[PDB]
Amino acid sequence: NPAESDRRFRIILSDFMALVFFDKIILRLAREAPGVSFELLPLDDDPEELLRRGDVDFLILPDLFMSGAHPKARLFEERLVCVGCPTNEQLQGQLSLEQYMSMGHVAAKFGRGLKPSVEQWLLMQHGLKRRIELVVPGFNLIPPLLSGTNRIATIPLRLVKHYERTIPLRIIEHPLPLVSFTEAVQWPALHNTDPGNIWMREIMIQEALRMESE
Amino acid sequence: NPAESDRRFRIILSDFMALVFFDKIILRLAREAPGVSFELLPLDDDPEELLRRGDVDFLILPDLFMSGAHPKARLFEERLVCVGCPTNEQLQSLEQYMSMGHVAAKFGRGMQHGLKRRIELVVPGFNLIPPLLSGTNRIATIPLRLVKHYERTIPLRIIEHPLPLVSFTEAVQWPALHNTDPGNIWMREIMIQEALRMESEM
Amino acid sequence: NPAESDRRFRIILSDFMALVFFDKIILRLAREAPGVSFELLPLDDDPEELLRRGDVDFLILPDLFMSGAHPKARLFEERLVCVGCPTNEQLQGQLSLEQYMSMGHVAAKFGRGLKPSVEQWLLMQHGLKRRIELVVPGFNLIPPLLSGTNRIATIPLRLVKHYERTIPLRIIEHPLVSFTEAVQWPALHNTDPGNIWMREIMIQEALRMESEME
Amino acid sequence: NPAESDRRFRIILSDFMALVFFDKIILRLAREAPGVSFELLPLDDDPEELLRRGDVDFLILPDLFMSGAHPKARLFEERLVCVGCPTNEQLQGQLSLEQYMSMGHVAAKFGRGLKPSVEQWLLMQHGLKRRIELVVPGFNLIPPLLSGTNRIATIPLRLVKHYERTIPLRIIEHPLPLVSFTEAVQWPALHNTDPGNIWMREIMIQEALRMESEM
Amino acid sequence: NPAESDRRFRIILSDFMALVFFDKIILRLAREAPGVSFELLPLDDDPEELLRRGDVDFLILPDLFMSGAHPKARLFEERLVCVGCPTNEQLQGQLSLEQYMSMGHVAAKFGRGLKPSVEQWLLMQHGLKRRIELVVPGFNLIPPLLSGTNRIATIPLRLVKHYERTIPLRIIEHPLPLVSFTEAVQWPALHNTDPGNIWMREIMIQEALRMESEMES
Amino acid sequence: AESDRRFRIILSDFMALVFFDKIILRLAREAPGVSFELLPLDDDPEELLRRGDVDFLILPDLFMSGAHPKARLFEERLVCVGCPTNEQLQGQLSLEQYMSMGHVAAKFGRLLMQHGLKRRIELVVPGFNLIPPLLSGTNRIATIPLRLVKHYERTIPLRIIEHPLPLVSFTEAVQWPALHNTDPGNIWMREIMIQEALRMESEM
Amino acid sequence: NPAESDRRFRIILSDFMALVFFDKIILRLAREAPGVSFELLPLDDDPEELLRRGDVDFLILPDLFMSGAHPKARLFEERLVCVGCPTNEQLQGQLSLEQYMSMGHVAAKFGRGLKPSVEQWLLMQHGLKRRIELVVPGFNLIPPLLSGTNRIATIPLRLVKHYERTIPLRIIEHPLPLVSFTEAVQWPALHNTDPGNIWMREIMIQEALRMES
Amino acid sequence: NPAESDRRFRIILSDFMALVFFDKIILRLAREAPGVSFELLPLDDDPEELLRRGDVDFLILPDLFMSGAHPKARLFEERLVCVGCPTNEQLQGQLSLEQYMSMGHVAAKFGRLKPSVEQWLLMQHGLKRRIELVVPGFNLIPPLLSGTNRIATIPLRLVKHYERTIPLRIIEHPLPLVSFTEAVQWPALHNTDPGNIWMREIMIQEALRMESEME
Repeated sequence: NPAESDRRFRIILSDFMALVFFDKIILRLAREAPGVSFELLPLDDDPEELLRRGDVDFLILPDLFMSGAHPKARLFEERLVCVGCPTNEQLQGQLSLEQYMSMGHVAAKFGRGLKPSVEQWLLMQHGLKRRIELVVPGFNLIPPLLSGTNRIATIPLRLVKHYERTIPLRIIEHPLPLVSFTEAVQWPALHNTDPGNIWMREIMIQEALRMESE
Repeated sequence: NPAESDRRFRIILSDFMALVFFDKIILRLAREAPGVSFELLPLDDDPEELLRRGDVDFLILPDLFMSGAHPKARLFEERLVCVGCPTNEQLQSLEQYMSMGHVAAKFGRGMQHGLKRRIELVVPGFNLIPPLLSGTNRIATIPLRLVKHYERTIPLRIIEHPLPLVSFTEAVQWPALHNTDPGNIWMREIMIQEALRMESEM
Repeated sequence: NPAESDRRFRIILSDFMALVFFDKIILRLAREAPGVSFELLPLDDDPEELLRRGDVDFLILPDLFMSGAHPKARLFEERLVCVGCPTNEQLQGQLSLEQYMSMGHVAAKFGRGLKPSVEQWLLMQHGLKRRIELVVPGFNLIPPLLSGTNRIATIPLRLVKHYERTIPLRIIEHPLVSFTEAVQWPALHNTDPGNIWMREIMIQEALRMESEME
Repeated sequence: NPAESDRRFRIILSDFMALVFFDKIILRLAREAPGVSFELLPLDDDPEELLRRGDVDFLILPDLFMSGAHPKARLFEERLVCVGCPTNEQLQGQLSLEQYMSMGHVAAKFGRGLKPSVEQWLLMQHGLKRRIELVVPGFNLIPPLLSGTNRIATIPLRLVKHYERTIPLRIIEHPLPLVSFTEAVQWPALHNTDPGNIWMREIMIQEALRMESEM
Repeated sequence: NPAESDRRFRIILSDFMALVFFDKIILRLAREAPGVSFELLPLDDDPEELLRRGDVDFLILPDLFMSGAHPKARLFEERLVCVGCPTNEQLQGQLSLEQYMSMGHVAAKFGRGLKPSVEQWLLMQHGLKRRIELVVPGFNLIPPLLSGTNRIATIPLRLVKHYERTIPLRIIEHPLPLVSFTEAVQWPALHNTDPGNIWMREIMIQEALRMESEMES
Repeated sequence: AESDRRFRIILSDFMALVFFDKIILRLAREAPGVSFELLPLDDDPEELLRRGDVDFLILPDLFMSGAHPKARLFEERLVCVGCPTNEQLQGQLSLEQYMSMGHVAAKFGRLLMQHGLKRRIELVVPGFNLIPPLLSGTNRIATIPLRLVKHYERTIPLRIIEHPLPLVSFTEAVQWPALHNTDPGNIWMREIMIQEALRMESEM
Repeated sequence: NPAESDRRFRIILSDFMALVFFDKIILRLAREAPGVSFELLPLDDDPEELLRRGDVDFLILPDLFMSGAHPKARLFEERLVCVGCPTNEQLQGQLSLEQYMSMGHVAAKFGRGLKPSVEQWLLMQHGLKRRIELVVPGFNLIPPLLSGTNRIATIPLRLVKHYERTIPLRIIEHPLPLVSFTEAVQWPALHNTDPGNIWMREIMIQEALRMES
Repeated sequence: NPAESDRRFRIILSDFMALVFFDKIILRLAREAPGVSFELLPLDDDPEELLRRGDVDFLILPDLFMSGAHPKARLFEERLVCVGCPTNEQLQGQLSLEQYMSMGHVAAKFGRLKPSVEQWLLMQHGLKRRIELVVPGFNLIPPLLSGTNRIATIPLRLVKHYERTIPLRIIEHPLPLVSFTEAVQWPALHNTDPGNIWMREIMIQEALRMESEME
């Protein structure tokens, strides 16, 4: 049976991916197969161990982190942007890093063991002293809380397109380049032979391709 | 001088709350005191111990989970409602026994005695439920305020239910070892002002 | 020969299955293999781990509660029915859902399920107005403690038959909930001839049983 | 007043005392105090430590299992007897001590239990020997599982009566002294005076008196 | 040449064995081997993990506690006995099963143990209800703290003869059979070929032969 | 007074043999229903006290918590010993000669780069009570509390050495859980202990 | 009086502050208050948790790392200069832009640390790159080890001047903004008033101005 | 393939060992293998376990503090000496046990209980400490002993590194001289990693150039 089993699958992803990726995927299988269930989950600190053993069936995440001890398929690429509130005023006209420094910034959890202290010593040792005034858990909350303030942030670009209708966002000429990145999904080794996980992976890669047509 | 302070506070709350509540505190204070920063964490560890040791500042859950020797307060009341998408056929009976698709949230990390049903999806927090439900024709239950928030963005439609509504109590708690700290007091006053300015407006 | 041995098996199972099912195996074996020993353990903890390490021989449980980490086999199917005391003078009628809920409830608590707080929120506003007035450890105390009172409970049907000649109970049609009992074993023991010997006998008696109840 | 309240109590007891004692109290109170709830919790290896943490109201055990740090109150005395299946045809006659300790035993276990080696080390210190062929959790399952086999057990006398219409048993004569223990209830020592707690105590010590009066 | 070594051995053993057995072995290896050094270790609850992990050189226990996961060798047999203070007047004669069960008992805890809830339920279901008045850590304190009180205890017989001069004790006649156990020494399996592990374990096996002849006579 | 409570005390092998055997006899004639359980020390006594898992712990003052009530029992002196058969200790120890000698040591509660010394340790036992019977018959030396030397004066004879360095003494205390301060059972027992401590310093 | 006490204070400070700053205090208090003793403790990822447990008297740190929930003081200022070895040529005053951003850096780690992967995400959050080749525990080692090499580092300016006599180094005018921060000392809040606390605070404020001029 | 790698090695060592040794290692490798990176972790916790879990590659500390069950190799030998500031007065001639036992001492602390320290001291040691300053490591001892009447104990080689800046006065204690052996340990499941074998060979080399030239 290709896609009509009662097999629950366990996925580990970020809120950005769920709201830009799996939403389509759930709609495909919604009409096509009402037999499969899922259980989205959040990112721990040792996701691999969960993969060393089994439990979860996938880990969608930026690749720079994924290790080489397990399968790894490629999905799509995304870039980052420095956004800010339209109502802000000092942001009309490209500005120096000086302003970037002074202006306050928002940021995301990116994990669990934040230990906010260490990051500064680093960036400051490279020549940047940013003042983080608001830390939140994830990306999806950056757009709603920023609007109405004199603060700026760095988020993936696909996000600002999602909120164009509801939250007017202002793409900003950053004083420095905007390295981008690729997204991947990895299946626990010792299970590349399962019947169906392959079908799932296919579903995913497929949508990714579809999604790259823009 | 509270307007010119640089305290950073650590608050544990839920997405729902952040969007429909602390957002308001964030904005005001943004103009009435720019020097103050925040850090919003999610519910993981049994909160008790964090409190017992002073590892956080505040804590915004419904009154149930909250308990102990630690000081508490009160905010607002919340209605629980059951919804679907505007594109379902059957939603226009207990025979249906809500035997359709149910999407749930999952608080915390890690029985048909009365009855059991079908659970299509399982999402960490309440916020995603509305989007991901999309037009799947599955059903779920969320706070009425979250329903009210997506009115001009995500048109859903509230269902009835044979079973009466439930309502619960949002409130803020803090470490008992912190009850007498100028910082802490200044903050909980401001949360209580916005909670009260809310109920009075409707 | 495993039939003339001294082995000691360790089984995790509920008080229901010990009384209704595992009695027979003990008898047969007492005369057929008088050298074997047992320890019956209470269902009081995530078993997955004890299986993983293989410190137990079998786990007998409802099928829906089992993981896919380790092999399993079907035993028989069992039905949940709702009961009341035949003295309960409000049972002569129809059960408007309303009344049902308004009525008093006795419940089985297998394990150590957190603190009421969550438990209360675990009602997750599913509609749960069930007023739980008595919570007991297994299933087997429910008949003798609900007898003589105006309370109702949901228990498996063969347990009602077991007490037919000492505790009369009245089956009620709540405004079918069925499941499959099963036996699971650690993966490392799948070809241990002792497991094969034992798991075969179990499967036989199950068949006898479901032979009659049909 | 307590009898007209919505109070919920949490008691720790064995399956023997739930069946043979707390049943008449659940029944009486279902009528006389229809708002009072109950949660019965199982017994473990260190039961008094839950007392200390503070979540439970009472704890019902034999007497010899209690330290004296917490308050208590007696209930009734209870005798253990040695029973076998009447079909088994060796229990008739007299059991030389050697014959008794050479027979298969069914034994009850409250808590996680212990390794077989350690059981053997303990029985050795007193001249005994390990012939335990079946270990079950609690006292109530034993009479069902002794039936139709050649094994023997030691259970409370009051539980023999319970089963006497469905499961008749042979009371045996072993040249060992009689074992008896007194049952009792205890409650947390650093608890502030509550009149609901004093009410529930009174109901237990009254049911205890009926049981003693009629044996 | 292993007598001229500068090595440290780690041994896991009870205080009873450290006194009746290992005092002799340390004495000689003070003349015949003046470079060796020992660390005596208390007994935990899973002494076996320490073997696998290779952190200790030997483990000495009664064998009914030992596994198949590591090589082992036998040392000697040892008898259990029942004792009491000579002052106690009730002890004159042969104790009845009633009177044995109706006196105060002293007991040692070998591992960490548990509330005797376990032990008591186990023993009541065999027809003994004993009353344990004092629980100590290890056999060696029993004879000092038994002395003076009108209590009894079950200790190994070589401990009785050790304190035979310092602390007088009376041997009672239990109304039930009593038995003997076998002491053994066990070692890691990554070391069945280590030279020092072989040298030391012949010393232990020689000393244990002495002991079944100093006791035979 | 007389009752039937079980107390749980954490103490050393030395304090049991020297100090606690008094209490036991006294109570056997004045409270024959009291019973004890003596346990050894592992670690984090603080938690076992905060949680109320034990009744008392008996040990030197330095280790005591700062968050639970205590009381002073007595003082004890550390002294250095060797065997009488050793024939290098028939004279006063030269600091060199001592420092290059074989040492029995005691390891409590289950190291450090000492700057200024070099000690050779050839025997590590758990506790103090095995040091006398094991050193007896060899040419090693150890540091043990003085009441233990006195305890074995009649069965394990030992030579006290005029150590080259100064002598230290310590005071033995008793602590009990903050939430047990009003327990009438805890109060009756801690009084009997402080009574027997005082009868020692006077009989001396 | 506290200057005749036998008191013992516990200070959490970085190795840099222990040499520039607290050396002077040690000498004066060795003479003016010969009864006093100190125990110095290393820095960490979350030092404040130690104030909260409460067996430490003081914590010295840049203010920007401070939460603001404990009483604080002020001390002096410092400027982070970029450095390099006089034995390298590229640094022919040929200051450039990205080139510097593409050279070996010796970084300092106060704490357990972050996995290399994580570091990148953060630096990428801004327009930067990770080219770390050496991670050392303190700061006081970055110089002695940079010597004889061809990499660049960022260190405190008083540190450069501590070594101008022995470890030559050439400041680099990077195109990046300047960076300065304020050093501070704080003490446990939720503490009972003690004159020894007050007295120690004074000595630190005095020595902070003597070196500021 | 040859020394044109990209590898990151993780080494645990004291501050003293990173100043007197790995500097050289770094220099050499910079010129001979630009592609390798380092991370000097500091000494704390239980070194092992890291090894068992295979999280570091090396562990440099004196051989006396090293376990077995992991491969080791000898680097070189070092002697501990007693030092003071030349400004001090009493620090001349010679000191009897009394004088040494009655001065201010600076001390190095590698790792992380405050009262449990003193009791381990007074045991079998007559340890009248009078510890007046405690720093985390060694390399800070010379800068903070400059200008005090106190005495310390540091490795001789460190004294020589600090000659052109901070002078000292080696003094004869009435106590025995002390020497120890520095050494390097690698995890056991890496005993045959080509990467690890390369690196431990370079180390042993500089450790003989040091012994030979600097004797």
